[PDB]
Amino acid sequence: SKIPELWEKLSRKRNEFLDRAKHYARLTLPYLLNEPGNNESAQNGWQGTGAQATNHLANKLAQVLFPAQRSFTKLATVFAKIETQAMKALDARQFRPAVVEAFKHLLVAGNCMLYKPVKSANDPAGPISCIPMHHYAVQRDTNGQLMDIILLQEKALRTFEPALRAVINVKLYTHACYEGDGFWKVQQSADDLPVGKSSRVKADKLPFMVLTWKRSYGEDWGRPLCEDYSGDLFVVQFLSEAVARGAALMADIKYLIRPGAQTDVEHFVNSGTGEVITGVEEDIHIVQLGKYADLTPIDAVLEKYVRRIGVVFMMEVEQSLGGAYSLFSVTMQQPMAIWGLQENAAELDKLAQFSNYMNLPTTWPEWAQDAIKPTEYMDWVRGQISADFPFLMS
Amino acid sequence: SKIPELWEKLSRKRNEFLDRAKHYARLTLPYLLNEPGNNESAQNGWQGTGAQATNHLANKLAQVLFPAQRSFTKLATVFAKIETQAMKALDARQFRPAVVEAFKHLLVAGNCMLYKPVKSANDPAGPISCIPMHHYAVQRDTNGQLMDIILLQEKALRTFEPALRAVINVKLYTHACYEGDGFWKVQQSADDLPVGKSSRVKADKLPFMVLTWKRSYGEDWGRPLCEDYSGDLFVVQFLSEAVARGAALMADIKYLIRPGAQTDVEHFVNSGTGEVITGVEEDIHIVQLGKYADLTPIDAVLEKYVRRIGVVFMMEVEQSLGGAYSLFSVTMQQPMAIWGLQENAAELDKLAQFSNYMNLPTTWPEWAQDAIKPTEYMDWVRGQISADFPFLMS
Repeated sequence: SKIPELWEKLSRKRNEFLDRAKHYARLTLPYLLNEPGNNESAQNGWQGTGAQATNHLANKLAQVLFPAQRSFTKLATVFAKIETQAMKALDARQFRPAVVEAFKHLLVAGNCMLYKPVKSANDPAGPISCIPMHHYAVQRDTNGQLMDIILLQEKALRTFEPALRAVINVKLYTHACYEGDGFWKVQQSADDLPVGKSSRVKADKLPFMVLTWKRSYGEDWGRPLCEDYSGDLFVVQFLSEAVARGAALMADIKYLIRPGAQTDVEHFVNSGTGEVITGVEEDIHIVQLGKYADLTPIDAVLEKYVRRIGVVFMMEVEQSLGGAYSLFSVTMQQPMAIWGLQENAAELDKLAQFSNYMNLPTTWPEWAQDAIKPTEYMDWVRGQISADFPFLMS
Repeated sequence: SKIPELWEKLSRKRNEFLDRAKHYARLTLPYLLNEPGNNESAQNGWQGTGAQATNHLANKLAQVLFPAQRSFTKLATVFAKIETQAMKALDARQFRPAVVEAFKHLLVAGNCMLYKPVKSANDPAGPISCIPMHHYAVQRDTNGQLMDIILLQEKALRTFEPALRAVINVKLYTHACYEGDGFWKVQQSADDLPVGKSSRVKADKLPFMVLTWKRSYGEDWGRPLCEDYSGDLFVVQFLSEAVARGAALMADIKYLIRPGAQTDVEHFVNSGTGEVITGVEEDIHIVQLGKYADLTPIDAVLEKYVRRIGVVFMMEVEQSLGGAYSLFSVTMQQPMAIWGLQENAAELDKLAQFSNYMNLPTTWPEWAQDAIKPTEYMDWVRGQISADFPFLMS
């Protein structure tokens, strides 16, 4: 009963980033930020480079960072199992569309949540939901620890497994804040009545996780990548509009006849394929609106700018972006792995190099091949390579 | 208790480099120096070459200098063991993004520190923090040894495992100063009340380390790479804005009509696709604003300047940079290796050349292959190669 005003005060500062995200989405991807009942169209606009570029970038990161085909001493078989059941459990949760939607949100808006619901009778799979920016709220301290999370869900009445439907389109809030020592108090509220029982949970077992693309110090919410090149995108839009408008204006036809033409237009017009008109050469001049134009050097600037944007968006990650790969290998891969393990219940090149280098004493002369100390030779070789080989005899 | 005024004095000393760093970040990467409550955007402005170039350089140095895949006679195996352990300690500490952020500061701001937090249950990983230049304070002697270190941190009330909450958003200071023999006093204070106990530590046990890009003689703060080419960046920005403004001016059309035209615009406009207008060809020009311009040779100078900046940024480290690798040889891997080992608690080419050289006496005739003493031959070839081979018999 004390939840909604916290959501309001969080939205009070969420509003600025929401407005910025809406403005940036209008330029590149209009249909991502569409509030319920808004329906702010989805037309791409004058320039199409931004939409295709961001789609390609998000998809490329989704494929490389999360390969679909592959997963991302006596206990080796046990580890192989654990990984296999973990991957099978994730594949049953249908997370890849959620991953690509999240990547799109980070590129366009900058923040979104991945929420994993508990298994339910109506939806046994319980797929991961990509909650967009406007439908949650996060309160973060100066250091960067996530103090408060509030998630808003709008669900139908006949959507809950237990007899809660008996006790009662309904919107509910899930509020989680940790009191300290890695312990989060979580609570559920339905409109005004606090439903369920508040739970004390380890941070690992948190039923949702937060992605931020690009966070500055002392900022509660992140920033998108398109924010960094809005200016270039606007320049591309302006130049594309100019060139298209010039082409259309020149495409029009208007005709012209000189006054005192000494010829009659009706006879010139109201017939076809030949006939005798007895007129003047200079009459009927075929003018067009934009005969002269200057759209020649415009294309050079337009192609320069679009080429620069494509170079930015990789139309090569470790050498181009790199930091995104490492950052998401920590902030995103690790929570996914933890979820995978909890739902259920570099060096070989050294071996290859050692094999290549140790094959040498084979063609040596017999008097030279002999009088060699095996164990210490191999131990020195593996020490120089610095490889953990429990293989050879002592 | 007597901490804050020293921090104020050191901040007064730092203000000059802080202002220079903010001005430099305005050119390329605005968001690096973002104090809480500033939020000075992240626009590239007129030109975006500098931001992309510095991102690429910082990322590539982070990748090469700290390879992600790999680590950066009888007892040798044991050594290997501990090495892996150290890397494991670094893998559970999530240091790579901190390294990337530190390189970004070094390229733009030029100084920062890496701080290792004490293990706590609120954040059990305890990631290394990349504290920027403006939060901390450093005072050094004329020789260059670190005299005084001040750290400012801000956390919520429920972020301390011990009874610090019982004794009472809070900001705290950490002071570090030695009296000699590598004996450092470290103290913690909260606003006015000194908390904890003044701890005496060795130099190695210090939980933070300082980064400098180039430090000059008698200087308390380093200088960034962007300092040397801020002028070139400004020139590129000027030429880019000139080109963009010229293109925008040329894009606009203005239209014209000659006085005494003998034709009327009202009938010339309010229709389309054909018509006869009874006008004059000499009328109606489509003039545009920047018809003539001289922007063609500007592109040449812009390309030369951007190519020079790219070559300097070398978008070959041993060949081009060289000094950075040598400096970080002592600056980073030594302290990071010490950290990794303490958390827990060249020559083979000579062998290949030797094997190649001793292969020769296998095709010599019987009267020639013999009559050579093997042990002295082995010792002599080893000595001429000047290697330590524990293989051959005495």
